[PDB]
Amino acid sequence: WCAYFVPYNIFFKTHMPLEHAYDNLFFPYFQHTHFLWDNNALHIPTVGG
Amino acid sequence: CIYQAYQNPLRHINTGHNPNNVYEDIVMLGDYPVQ
Amino acid sequence: GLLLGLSSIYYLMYVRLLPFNKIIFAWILVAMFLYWLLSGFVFFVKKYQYSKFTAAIQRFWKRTYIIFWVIEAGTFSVFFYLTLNASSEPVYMYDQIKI
Amino acid sequence: RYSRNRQTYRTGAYWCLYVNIIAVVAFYFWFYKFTMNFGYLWWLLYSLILSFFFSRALKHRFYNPLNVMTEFKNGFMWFIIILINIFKPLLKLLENNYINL
Amino acid sequence: NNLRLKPWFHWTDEERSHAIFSAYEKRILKSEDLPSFLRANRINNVSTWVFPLIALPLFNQSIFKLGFAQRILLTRPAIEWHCFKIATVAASWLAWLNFSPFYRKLENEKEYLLDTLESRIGINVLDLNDALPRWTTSQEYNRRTQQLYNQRNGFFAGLLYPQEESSRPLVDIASFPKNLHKEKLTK
Amino acid sequence: ESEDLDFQCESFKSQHFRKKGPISQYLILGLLPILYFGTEFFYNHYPDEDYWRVAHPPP
Amino acid sequence: KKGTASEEELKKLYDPNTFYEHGDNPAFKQFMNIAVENLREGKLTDHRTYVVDTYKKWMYARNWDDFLQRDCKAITFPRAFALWIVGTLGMATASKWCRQILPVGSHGITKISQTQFFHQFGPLGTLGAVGFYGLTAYLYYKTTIFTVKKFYSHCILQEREWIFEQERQNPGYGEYFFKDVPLSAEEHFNDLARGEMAKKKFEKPNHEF
Amino acid sequence: MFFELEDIKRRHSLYWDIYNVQGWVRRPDSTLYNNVKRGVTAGVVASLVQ
Amino acid sequence: LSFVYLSYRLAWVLFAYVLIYNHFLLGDIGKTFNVGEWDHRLKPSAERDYPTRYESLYILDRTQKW
Amino acid sequence: MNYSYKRYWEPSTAEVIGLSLSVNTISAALTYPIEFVKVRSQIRTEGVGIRSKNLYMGINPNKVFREIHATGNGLRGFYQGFESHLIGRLSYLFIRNLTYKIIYDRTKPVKAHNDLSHREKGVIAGFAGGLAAFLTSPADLVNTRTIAEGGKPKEWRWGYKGLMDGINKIAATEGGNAALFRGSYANVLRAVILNISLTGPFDYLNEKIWITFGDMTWNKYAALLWASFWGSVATLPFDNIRTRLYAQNADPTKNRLTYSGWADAAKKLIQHEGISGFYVGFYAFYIRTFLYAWTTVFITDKITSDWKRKAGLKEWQI
Amino acid sequence: NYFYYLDRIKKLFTYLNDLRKHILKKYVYTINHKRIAINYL
Amino acid sequence: FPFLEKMKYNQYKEYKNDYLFYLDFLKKEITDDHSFFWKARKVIKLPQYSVFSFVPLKLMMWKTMINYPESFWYAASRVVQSRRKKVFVTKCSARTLTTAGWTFITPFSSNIKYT
Amino acid sequence: LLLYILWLEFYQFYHILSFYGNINWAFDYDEYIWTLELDTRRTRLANNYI
Ligand SMILES: CCCCCCCCCCCCCCCCCC(=O)OC[C@H](COP(=O)([O-])OCC(O)COP(=O)([O-])OC[C@@H](COC(=O)CCCCCCCCCCCCCCCCC)OC(=O)CCCCCCCCCCCCCCCCC)OC(=O)CCCCCCCCCCCCCCCCC
Ligand SMILES: CCCCCCCCCCCCCCCCCC(=O)OC[C@H](COP(=O)([O-])OCC(O)COP(=O)([O-])OC[C@@H](COC(=O)CCCCCCCCCCCCCCCCC)OC(=O)CCCCCCCCCCCCCCCCC)OC(=O)CCCCCCCCCCCCCCCCC
Ligand SMILES: CCCCCCCCCCCCCCCCCC(=O)OC[C@H](COP(=O)([O-])OCC[N+](C)(C)C)OC(=O)CCCCCCCCCCCCCCCCC
Ligand SMILES: CCCCCCCCCCCCCCCCCC(=O)OC[C@H](COP(=O)([O-])OCC[N+](C)(C)C)OC(=O)CCCCCCCCCCCCCCCCC
Ligand SMILES: CCCCCCCCCCCCCCCCCC(=O)OC[C@H](COP(=O)([O-])OCC[N+](C)(C)C)OC(=O)CCCCCCCCCCCCCCCCC
Ligand SMILES: CCCCCCCCCCCCCCCCCC(=O)OC[C@H](COP(=O)([O-])OCC[N+](C)(C)C)OC(=O)CCCCCCCCCCCCCCCCC
Ligand SMILES: CCCCCCCCCCCCCCCCCC(=O)OC[C@H](COP(=O)([O-])OCC[N+](C)(C)C)OC(=O)CCCCCCCCCCCCCCCCC
Ligand SMILES: CCCCCCCCCCCCCCCCCC(=O)OC[C@H](COP(=O)([O-])OCC[N+](C)(C)C)OC(=O)CCCCCCCCCCCCCCCCC
Ligand SMILES: CCCCCCCCCCCCCCCCCC(=O)OC[C@H](COP(=O)([O-])OCC[N+](C)(C)C)OC(=O)CCCCCCCCCCCCCCCCC
Ligand SMILES: CCCCCCCCCCCCCCCCCC(=O)OC[C@H](COP(=O)([O-])OCC[N+](C)(C)C)OC(=O)CCCCCCCCCCCCCCCCC
Repeated sequence: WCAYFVPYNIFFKTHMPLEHAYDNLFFPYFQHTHFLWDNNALHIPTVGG
Repeated sequence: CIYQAYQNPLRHINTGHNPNNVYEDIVMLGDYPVQ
Repeated sequence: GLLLGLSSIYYLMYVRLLPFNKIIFAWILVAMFLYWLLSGFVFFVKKYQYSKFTAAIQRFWKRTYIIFWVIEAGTFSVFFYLTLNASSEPVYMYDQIKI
Repeated sequence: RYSRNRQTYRTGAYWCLYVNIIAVVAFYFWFYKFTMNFGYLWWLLYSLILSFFFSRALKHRFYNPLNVMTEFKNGFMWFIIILINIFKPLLKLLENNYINL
Repeated sequence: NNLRLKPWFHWTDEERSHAIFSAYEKRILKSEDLPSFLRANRINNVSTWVFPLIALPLFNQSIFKLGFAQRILLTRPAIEWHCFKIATVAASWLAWLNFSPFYRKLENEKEYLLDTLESRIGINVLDLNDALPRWTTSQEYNRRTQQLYNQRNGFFAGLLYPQEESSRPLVDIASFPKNLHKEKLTK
Repeated sequence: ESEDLDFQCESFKSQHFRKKGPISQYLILGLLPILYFGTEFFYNHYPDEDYWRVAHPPP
Repeated sequence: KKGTASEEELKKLYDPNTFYEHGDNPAFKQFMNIAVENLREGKLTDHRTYVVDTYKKWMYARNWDDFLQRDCKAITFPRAFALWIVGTLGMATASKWCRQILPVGSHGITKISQTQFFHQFGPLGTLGAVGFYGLTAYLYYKTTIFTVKKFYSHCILQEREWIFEQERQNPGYGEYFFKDVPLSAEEHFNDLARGEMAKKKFEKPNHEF
Repeated sequence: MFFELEDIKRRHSLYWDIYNVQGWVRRPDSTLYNNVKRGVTAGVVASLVQ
Repeated sequence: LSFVYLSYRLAWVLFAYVLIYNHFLLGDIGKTFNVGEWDHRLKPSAERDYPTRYESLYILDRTQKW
Repeated sequence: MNYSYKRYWEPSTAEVIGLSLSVNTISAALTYPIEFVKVRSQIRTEGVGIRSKNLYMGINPNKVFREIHATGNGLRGFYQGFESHLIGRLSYLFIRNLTYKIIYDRTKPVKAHNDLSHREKGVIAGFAGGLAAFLTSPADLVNTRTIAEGGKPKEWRWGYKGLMDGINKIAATEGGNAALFRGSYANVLRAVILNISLTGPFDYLNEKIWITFGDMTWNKYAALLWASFWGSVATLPFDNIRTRLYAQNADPTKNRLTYSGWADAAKKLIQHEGISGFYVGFYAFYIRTFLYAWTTVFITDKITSDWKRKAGLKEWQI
Repeated sequence: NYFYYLDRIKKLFTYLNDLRKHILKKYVYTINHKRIAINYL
Repeated sequence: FPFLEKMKYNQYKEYKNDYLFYLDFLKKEITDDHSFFWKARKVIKLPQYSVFSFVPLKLMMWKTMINYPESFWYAASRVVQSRRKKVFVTKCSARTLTTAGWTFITPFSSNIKYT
Repeated sequence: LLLYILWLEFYQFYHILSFYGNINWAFDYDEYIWTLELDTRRTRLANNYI
């Protein structure tokens, strides 16, 4: 539940960041996107391993 | 290791470390030492 | 672990439909890189458990650890200085809210 | 003071070869979009393909056509023996069906 | 048009069968053109699965009584004799699979269906092909076509399975809204 | 490999001495600048196929 | 009898030797007849298939023949024969390994149950070994039939990949632009041939459905 | 055709470069007769004195 | 050992390819190299995004995602 | 390149025969001593092989020439057997050229700018060379035996004093005319290899250097150097085996190392000397072949250019 | 023996394989500073 | 390039997922579907023919292209004898394909608009 | 605990790296359609350095 379900829904099922994602940052508000980052797909081996 | 056996398979586990044609594993495929 | 990892990898590949040949070539290269990077450390761990780990070796490993961390800290400190001295527009008319 | 150290680093040499390959290929693909056409020098690709089996063939001396032919015959006989052994008890099952009846 | 290359000149049997099935399910090809193809497919399957059963007695009566066959039988182990019989039967079965008149007739019927599709939808017949999944064969696609035919011509053509007749709304494509944009992504 | 202890024997004869061998490759070593420049320019036809050709005016 | 200048030019265009070259595709002997049919209205037919990626297939090789022809880049009989040699070595190694792991038919063993491999693993191990042997045999048969077909097409029928032959003939920066041969360059291509190729028109679809 | 080795003659197409100079161009005076005459004259004159 | 041998063979062959292509086969870049790429799925599919050795047999496209 | 040929003029059969005969005659007359030195070096190295190391690995052709000349025969000693050599070469050239020209005329392409592929040309040349070598083998046998007489001990010598005398002695003493074809298979193999390993590399390098440096005059001679080197590399082992077979005396006792055939000679050579033993006198062989090819090509090109100019071909056609 | 030449060729193959292994060990997999420096040069 | 172009078949992408109007789309008029047409590159005055073919010579026949596992670059690679030996003639269309020296001077080095 | 901290660090890093991709919805009134548009970012350099 903690490592696969909640991260999956917070990452893929919504583009809205959580509070703890940016409360310490000073960027303006913006949404996420899984299809405009890491074109090399270097995160697949990381997550799998 | 071609036509001349230098290493001793009796003191090795796998003979495939180096290319050769004169070495055979003591524990061949299908051999399983079991108590 | 295998079930979860394979499922996650396949889902992440499928969501973006990566080119199989190029991505598999890249991931083979990455796998070899990581495997041979960690093989040396595995060899050191397996070899030092008997008749090899002396005072000189222990001091060498301590020095390697501290040197690696120092090398990383050097770049981190350079970037920290850049952050502290980050340039900005003139405070008079171009950017008055910087204050 | 230092203990005996190994005098060869094969994994290191190959790791460096992989590092070089990764650097060149990744830079060319990302910034030049160029991928080497391995088919142009097809004989090096074939060298890799052959090396994928050459050592195992050499172990059993399969460079000899007589050895290859006898190996194929023996393998076919082994396969047919296994299939016959697997499918034989069907006759016994049919025979004992009469006893059951 | 002997020297004219048809659009599907490079398609395999699997691709041709998939194209036929896709056309039938999309209703480009009507149910009145299938029965000959279905009969040919069933005949081809029957012949392919029955050839060895008829061939092995023929080999026993004719080939296995030849001089070399008797030599092998009498001079080599029974296991080797069985291996030789199995090898020759398998070779004959492969030759039949490759050059069956029934298979040729089925391919000819598929060619006729593809010609009909080309006449009906111009050059767009090439749009019926896709990246067929691996291990899905021409026999599987023919079975799927037969299943769809049975479902559409059965008693449950409107109760359990969709009907063959098309009830698509009559609109103008040049003006009707589209679900996808050429370059951007719509909301 | 897995039959010899990792150690250096007392005898000094085990020292690995360098002994000169075949000299043919040193011919290519000596001719390397010629070979390398030929590969760079003539073999790769750099910068183009007309720079090194005998010049002819246009018809 | 012989016609006017236009008829003579048309006859020359249809002549077998007008376009054919010794080191080129023999199809150029009747290229005009083939071109008139395959280039109707001056348009080149796109035989490619439009695929919307869905991960239903990864290698994109339809079959082992396509895998050898395209992925392995074996477009010539020598390459096909070299791949056949590699496959033969692999098949021999696979058969030897199968026999070693299951000593059936060797050492006088006549039953699968008399093998330590069966003792340790049993029917599932036997099934795995049988499947591996069958898979390697299937691949060997496919590559062998591919090599035989390549030999028949090239060595006997003298068929070859003519694009590859042109690549071999021209090693790069070669000055072989001759006005005598129309196919050498675009400019040298006969003007009348371009018009003749697009002589015919397509047929409108019936839209019967 | 004439013996084991064949001297194959091949034709080529037009090619030209931006610059037609600073390469190799045979001088009109560079001929067998003229070069030989000049060389013989110079060599004989030098050798007599030597 | 299978993994080790595969890795070593691949490394040697790729290194040889890199050296040979970068030292001898730079005269004809078009003949020596193939052009390919793949972009983010948010943007429209790149023209060079296709399976190499099958560009004469298939055309690849995909639906954009957010 | 398949249409880069310019076969706008083709010589007649009589012209080809006469020109080839004359040019090969003068070429053989010029380059015979090198072949003599090469054969003597091969004979003297037979059964021993190269035993020097590094730069000295091989037999010095200059040393062999000086040793031969010191015998007191002057330059006339290097032309011993020249009559037999010339007769054999002329017969071989006549047969090979006739067969090659007939086949080429039968199977030539219609277009003037197209020529048969190098593969087919090599096939035809190899067939013609093998046939000619088989037909004219005895002359080569007699010439090689005469050359090796000096190297061999007097008791082992044959003492031939002309082509006809040697042929008669071989036919009578050894018994039957079949003895005249000793080494015929080796000669056929050597001829085939030499025919197939010359025309390919020459065109290869000539076209490549033309592409590199454009149209120059040194291209032909550079290509000739390359082709001669590679032809020597490919053919020298077969020539050595042929020389050994020819030098094999009829009586087994006379032979220092008796051979039963081509394969037997190759096996004996490998056993008694390394694989390098096939390349004794390589420098002499290379010099001989290069000089022969250069003189032949030069004379043939000059005469053909003159004939084309008389006919009236354009400058580029020539 | 009927395969003396074959025995010589087998010796040559063994020598070549041993030389390959020796070269790989001494110049490719080696960690000797002098050899590394020579390769660097 | 037209072979590499993908927008040509973009119209089929929508119907690959929405079959409802696929038949209506098929019932349209075929103009350039699965076909390539190259506009005239040379002025031709032949009243006999109302259309001329300018397809690449190497791309003329598909029977050899289908089984060739290479990109369609051989057709475009050095197939025309025409050349211009002038210094002012540009050799690279993109004027930004350069380097800022070994000093990496910005913004020339660090902006894609220039390098 | 290390896995939890790794997840938090990855989430923050993903947010930071995704900042630079400015994606917005623009409403075309003529077509009455929302379209997704991508653009670069302009901000204080201290944010980029951190
Ligand atoms: C009385 C009333 C009766 C009413 C009827 C009903 C009731 C009665 C009983 C009914 C029983 C039904 C049984 C159904 C299953 C069997 C039939 C079937 O489905 O066939 C599959 C197959 C399905 O194809 P299809 O859909 O019909 O399409 C055919 C089309 O024409 C075009 O297709 P294609 O040819 O292009 O495609 C060929 C093939 C594409 O090729 C492949 O993909 C095959 C790759 C190699 C597979 C190797 C497997 C090993 C066994 C090989 C065969 C036996 C050994 C042969 C030895 C030959 C040399 C002697 O496609 C496939 O079939 C794909 C299947 C892939 C799935 C494989 C499953 C796993 C296999 C491995 C198992 C072990 C390891 C894993 C274990 C896991 C456990 C959890 O059938 C065939 O078409 C085969 C035709 C005949 C070929 C014969 C070739 C020579 C071998 C036979 C002669 C020698 C025999 C020696 C032994 C004799 C004693 C036993
Ligand atoms: C381990 C090796 C690994 C591979 C590398 C290879 C290295 C090799 C060297 C080192 C090793 C040792 C050698 C091993 C050899 C093994 C092969 C073998 O068996 O060859 C022996 C074979 C024969 O050697 P031999 O057994 O010693 O016998 C030769 C003697 O010199 C023959 O004695 P002779 O010279 O005194 O000849 C007298 C002449 C006596 O004359 C006769 O033939 C007498 C009977 C006919 C009389 C009539 C003639 C015609 C005239 C009358 C016509 C009718 C009347 C017309 C009208 C009237 C006017 C005439 O006889 C002949 O003509 C020839 C003998 C046969 C006569 C019987 C009838 C034949 C009929 C068919 C042919 C007909 C045409 C022949 C002429 C050619 C066409 C013009 O030699 C070769 O094959 C040469 C070497 C190999 C060549 C192929 C390349 C293989 C390697 C490729 C590269 C591989 C690289 C990768 C590694 C691969 C590893 C596996
Ligand atoms: C490497 C470690 C040892 C050496 C230490 C020193 C290394 C220092 C390296 C940095 C030096 C300074 C330069 C900084 C460069 C930064 C570049 C950058 O931002 O690129 C990032 C890039 C993104 O770059 P990008 O280019 O795609 O950025 C997109 C921005 N636009 C669109 C504008 C181009 O990301 C990656 O590299 C991918 C990282 C993936 C990490 C995956 C972690 C998974 C965690 C799983 C566990 C958590 C729970 C969930 C488990 C689920 C299991 C199913
Ligand atoms: C100093 C020369 C001898 C060096 C010996 C040691 C090194 C090994 C040999 C290297 C090559 C030597 C040059 C000749 C062959 C060049 C082949 C080549 O690829 O060039 C094509 C290249 C260009 O070819 P290209 O451009 O048509 O295509 C090459 C291939 N692609 C398509 C991939 C680009 O041409 C040149 O660079 C011109 C070379 C002219 C050389 C003239 C002098 C030498 C000729 C006489 C040699 C006689 C002895 C035999 C050779 C030496 C002993 C074996
Ligand atoms: C970073 C990751 C790196 C991964 C690198 C590997 C990438 C993939 C490389 C693939 C190479 C093989 C050839 C690819 C092209 C295939 C072409 C083709 O049509 O197929 C040819 C052949 C089939 O021959 P075919 O060509 O006749 O088949 C197609 C024809 N029809 C449509 C009729 C079927 O298949 C193969 O080559 C692969 C066969 C399977 C190989 C399995 C090996 C492992 C053994 C089994 C393990 C257990 C599995 C359990 C599964 C359980 C399921 C529930
Ligand atoms: C009618 C009256 C008007 C005048 C008529 C003509 C006068 C007579 C002319 C006779 C021929 C003269 C030339 C003979 C050959 C060269 C000189 C000589 O002695 O050589 C004999 C040499 C022999 O010299 P030798 O070394 O054997 O001499 C005897 C040596 N001792 C004393 C140790 C015994 O050659 C031969 O006789 C054999 C080979 C002849 C055939 C091959 C010739 C190859 C070379 C041809 C090209 C040109 C060579 C000359 C080059 C330099 C001059 C341009
Ligand atoms: C394990 C050992 C087994 C040994 C026995 C079984 C295997 C035998 C294999 C034989 C291979 C023969 C290869 C021939 C050479 C081809 C080389 C090649 O392609 O080179 C590139 C070139 C290709 O040239 P090209 O024509 O394509 O054009 C070259 C120019 N470009 C590159 C621009 C296209 O071919 C040659 O140069 C070959 C020339 C020689 C051809 C003739 C060969 C000998 C034929 C003998 C016929 C019979 C004679 C009489 C016999 C009488 C007794 C029976
Ligand atoms: C630009 C790049 C392309 C270049 C193209 C141009 C040509 C390139 C040529 C490259 C090869 C060069 C070879 C040089 C040969 C040696 C020269 C020399 O002087 O050395 C002589 C030496 C010694 O020759 P020797 O043995 O005759 O020595 C004689 C010794 N005495 C004097 C005592 C009689 O040769 C060698 O030591 C061996 C040389 C060959 C090495 C071959 C290595 C590969 C072997 C693969 C075998 C695979 C078998 C598979 C089957 C199964 C096996 C179980
Ligand atoms: C590598 C893959 C191939 C398969 C595996 C390997 C098996 C084959 C291994 C062969 C190794 C080399 C053997 C020959 C060694 C010669 C050494 C040497 O130079 O000796 C001194 C000899 C001495 O000759 P010399 O007597 O003229 O001496 C002159 C020097 N002085 C004056 C100082 C004495 O030198 C030469 O001849 C130099 C040239 C040698 C050329 C060797 C070529 C060998 C080719 C064999 C196969 C046929 C060609 C095929 C390819 C080309 C045609 C297509
Ligand atoms: C209910 C009673 C029956 C028995 C219950 C058995 C207990 C089961 C405990 C499961 C622990 C799972 C650990 C997951 C680690 C990875 C977390 C991660 O990546 O974050 C994702 C998510 C967080 O994703 P997030 O991005 O939404 O983070 C939210 C951040 N804050 C809190 C600021 C809002 O994890 C969680 O939601 C909570 C993670 C807590 C990790 C604590 C680790 C140490 C303690 C573990 C529990 C020990 C209990 C022992 C038994 C006691 C019994 C009384």
